[PDB]
Amino acid sequence: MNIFEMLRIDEGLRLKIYKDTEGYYTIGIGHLLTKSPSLNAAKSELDKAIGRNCNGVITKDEAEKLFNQDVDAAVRGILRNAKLKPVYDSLDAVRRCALINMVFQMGETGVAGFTNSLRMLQQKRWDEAAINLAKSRWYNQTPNRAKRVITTFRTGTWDAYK
Ligand SMILES: [Cl-]
Ligand SMILES: [Cl-]
Repeated sequence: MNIFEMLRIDEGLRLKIYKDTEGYYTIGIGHLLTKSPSLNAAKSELDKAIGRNCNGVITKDEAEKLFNQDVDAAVRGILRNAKLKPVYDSLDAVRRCALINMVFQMGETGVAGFTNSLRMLQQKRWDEAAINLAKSRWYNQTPNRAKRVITTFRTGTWDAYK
């Protein structure tokens, strides 16, 4: 299993504009378009993004190309963040996937906010971190996806995804 197959399971694929769990305008593999209420402000973002007139609908390829971009962006933002970088560096290969997962979903600023959890992950206190991570809006809103991610950090295996 790898980072792409993991996110594809957590986010799903959709070829038509839709609203995310928070109510935002999204498309493809969890690509957020706009936090704006307007379907028009969404269609326009979408055309800029693809380089064509989409009229709210894209192909598989287009969907995957956006996904490639977003994963890369997520990885580079982690390596550029003074708070994230060190954590990532301290982690093994699986766990590293788990942090990329939170970052793709919640943004760098967001995860950079889990000060305590970050500190415990760095210290390799797995069980403690799993417990602290659950005390968050994140976990309360998307509990099953949170659980999957959290098990990945606790265990270091891909069990929750198999
Ligand atoms: Cl809480
Ligand atoms: Cl969920």
